[PDB]
Amino acid sequence: MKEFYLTVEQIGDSIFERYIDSNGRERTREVEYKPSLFAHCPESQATKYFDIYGKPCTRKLFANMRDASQWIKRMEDIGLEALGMDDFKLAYLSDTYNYEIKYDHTKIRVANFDIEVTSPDGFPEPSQAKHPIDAITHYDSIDDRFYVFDLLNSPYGNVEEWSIEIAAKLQEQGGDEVPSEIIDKIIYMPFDNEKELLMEYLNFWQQKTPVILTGWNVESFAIPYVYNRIKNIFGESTAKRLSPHRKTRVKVIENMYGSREIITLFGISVLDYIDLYKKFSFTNQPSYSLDYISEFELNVGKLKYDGPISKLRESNHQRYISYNIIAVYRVLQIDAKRQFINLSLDMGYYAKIQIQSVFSPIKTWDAIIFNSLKEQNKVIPQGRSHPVQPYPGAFVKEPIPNRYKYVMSFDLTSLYPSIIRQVNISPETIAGTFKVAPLHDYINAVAERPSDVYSCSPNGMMYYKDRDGVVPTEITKVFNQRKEHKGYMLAAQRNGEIIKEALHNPNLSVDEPLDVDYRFDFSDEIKEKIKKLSAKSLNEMLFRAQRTEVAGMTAQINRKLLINSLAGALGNVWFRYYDLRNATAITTFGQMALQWIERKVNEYLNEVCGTEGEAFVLYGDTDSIYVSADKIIDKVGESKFRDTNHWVDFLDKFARERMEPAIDRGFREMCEYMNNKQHLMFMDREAIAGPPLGSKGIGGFWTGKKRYALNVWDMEGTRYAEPKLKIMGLETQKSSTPKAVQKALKECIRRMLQEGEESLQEYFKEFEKEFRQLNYISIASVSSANNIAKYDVGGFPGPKCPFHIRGILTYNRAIKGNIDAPQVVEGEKVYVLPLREGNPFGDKCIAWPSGTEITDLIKDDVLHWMDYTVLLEKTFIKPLEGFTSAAKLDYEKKASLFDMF
DNA sequence: TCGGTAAGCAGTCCGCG
DNA sequence: GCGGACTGCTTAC
Ligand SMILES: [Ca+2]
Ligand SMILES: [Ca+2]
Ligand SMILES: [Ca+2]
Ligand SMILES: [Ca+2]
Repeated sequence: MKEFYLTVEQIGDSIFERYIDSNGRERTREVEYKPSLFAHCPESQATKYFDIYGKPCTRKLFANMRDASQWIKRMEDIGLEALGMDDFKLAYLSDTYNYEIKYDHTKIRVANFDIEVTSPDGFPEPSQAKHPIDAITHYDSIDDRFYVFDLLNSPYGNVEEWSIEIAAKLQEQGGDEVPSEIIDKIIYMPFDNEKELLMEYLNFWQQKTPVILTGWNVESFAIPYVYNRIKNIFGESTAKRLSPHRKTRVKVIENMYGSREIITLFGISVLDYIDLYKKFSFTNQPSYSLDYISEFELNVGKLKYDGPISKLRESNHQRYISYNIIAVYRVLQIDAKRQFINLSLDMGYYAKIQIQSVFSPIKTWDAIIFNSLKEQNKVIPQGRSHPVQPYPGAFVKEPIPNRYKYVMSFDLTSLYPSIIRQVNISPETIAGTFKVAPLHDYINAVAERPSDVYSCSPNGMMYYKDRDGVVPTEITKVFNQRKEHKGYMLAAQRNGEIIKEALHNPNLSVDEPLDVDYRFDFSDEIKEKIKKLSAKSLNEMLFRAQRTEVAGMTAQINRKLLINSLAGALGNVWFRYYDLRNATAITTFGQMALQWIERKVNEYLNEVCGTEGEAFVLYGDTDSIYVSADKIIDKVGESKFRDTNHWVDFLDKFARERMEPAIDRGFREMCEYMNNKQHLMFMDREAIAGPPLGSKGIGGFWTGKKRYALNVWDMEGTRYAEPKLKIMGLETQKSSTPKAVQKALKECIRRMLQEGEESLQEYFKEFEKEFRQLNYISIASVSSANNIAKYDVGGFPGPKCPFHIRGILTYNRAIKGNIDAPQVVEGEKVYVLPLREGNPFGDKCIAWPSGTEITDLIKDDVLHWMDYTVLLEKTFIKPLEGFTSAAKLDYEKKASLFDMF
């Protein structure tokens, strides 16, 4: 095979590399890499190296990396630019792997582990590491085995061995329901003492050294606890054996309010799954416990134990260890579904970076742009210091709050990257400036044509049209990857909807699901075959369709993120190619494009409808427009559509055959006006929305900017079997909103949009009546808890103390002097509940860590003093009042002249 | 929470005769 | 009461 890297480090004057050699085997080598940097030189000189602007450079080959680093200092000490890749291991991979890397994942050791540590005096701090490690479970992806390290003798209790037989039995037999499909993959190793447990673990680790290391909170807990514990018992040299090069750095992570501590293991790439999740999932959750995320992702039951976790190993060692194993499996199931390790490997080997650098868009694009320039013998600039300046963003239209009944939305494809491509925006493509007119003069096509030579943005910047810049060239490659996986996703979704329709009439037989590729639209034959399946086979197909869709969503949405980060990074002072001229050229172009096409759509529709100056575009945000289509439905007449699906088909065909052409002509003209390099403003129909035909539903409504709901029948070509609510910005979309209230508000919206006023009023009444019976956790608010210290005055709230922090302070006083009860952690999330005064907590609210029950000695007093009335008015009624004044409806039935006789 | 802007709403404080 | 200035948070793009 072609060789590929696994991990790379700089250590002193050596690069340390682990790699897969051409025979498929893992190897390590130390290289005395001799780096190269570049200095500008006079035109009259014999060279083949040029900086990105075409000025010649001379290569300076150094005896070692430290020399190169000292040269860089000396060049600043003089006041001259030191060009070229100053991260010497990126330089090493570009030289060592001068081709597109094909990797074989089956040869990369992905390890995912978790540990257990028993602790009578509260949360066991990884830097203290003063309590025994009594369980480790370590899954190895090359062996496909779960290795279980179990301490039977501790100062906190001696125990019997874990039983693999009791572990397999149902929880109803008294077992632990460890899933059948991993039972035969468990290699169980019990130990007499913690010393030997750790020595075997490190001996194991050295035979199977992880390349990728993941888990849940491995970076903030498991890894530092193991390192420090081994350090405390055996000394530092022994702990360092967690690194294959025997070097580790105790690095400090800063933020705006504090400094946590993590351990860097050289020659290993830590991708802690909690962070992979936060970056790539595109969710915001009320809690990031494993229990909680597992339930959300896999619908598996939470792992139940009685007593506190500090007594678990003592009360029920059997379950202790079983739950440790399942925890490890649960991350593997989440990854099987979401596929974030795959994505990370893909992204890492494409950029040619340390795999763990996928969390850094700046680092990823620095390496992509560098290798692209290097292959043309071009030399990247030095990074410079910049003060952080604010700059302008997108345009968002102010909507008239209202119900809106028939809506078609349109949206530009991958806007910021298409603008970059269309305009040719890149550091070295900058041709000059022209004298700007006010933006509206460009929107309304009255301003002077900015150039007849260069390609322009309405911020004043001009750009070369002869050749593509490195930024458009590289952004296009990744755009086309994104576009490919987006097709697999939409096809999987469309096929999803075909399986749902068929579930309405499932055949009575026994059979199995077809072996098909859900990434492609089902053929006529598969559609006939599906019509003859059992409900059980159809449901398995659906699950599979829905797993395929998720897989594509992961791979498409995060390529979208990566290319959109490039546009963003042009406005980050730590990016090598930072330039507000370019950042603002992108955003200002986007503002113009939205309002330009809004004007053209309105002109078009006023011409098709015979009117003058009537607004059809009701809203827009950044790159999208929503268009009222009432006047369009009305011109054929509500009464001539056979059913809902007939007017949707009508609007669809109108959107595709009348409006899309008109939009393209409108954008074609704007490209010509700005004299751009390539027309790439492709605005397709996104959503077609309305109430069910012959219903009293209102279809949709806007309350303000970034706050609306629509009843959608079709979305980017996916025709729903049942209409789908597209709710943006409203409280049903916020993680802060109690789960029970999110659900109730949604149903109220469903009834507004599909069924109308009377139904809304039916539901509201019942919710109000019954809501005192809801679980307290389903009706708590949630919030991030920052700077708890800033507002802590002797245990009482200081000035401007936010509500949720008052709740945390109340909590702290209530659990005073309990080493055992849960503390709220700075930076993490809490549940919040109002208290009726005058209660025994002495304040109007209480908060506790999200994802948990509140400790038992206060749960009764909280449940008893909970202020359900305040709670219903803040979270449910107030938002609902918002929606209904917007939609022109009443949530309570108002008196009329029709009673009482 | 280590790794772009625009803009909503909850809440504090405090004016508004 | 509710608006404005402000902080905190969380969403849409
Ligand atoms: Ca655990
Ligand atoms: Ca878009
Ligand atoms: Ca059937
Ligand atoms: Ca959009």
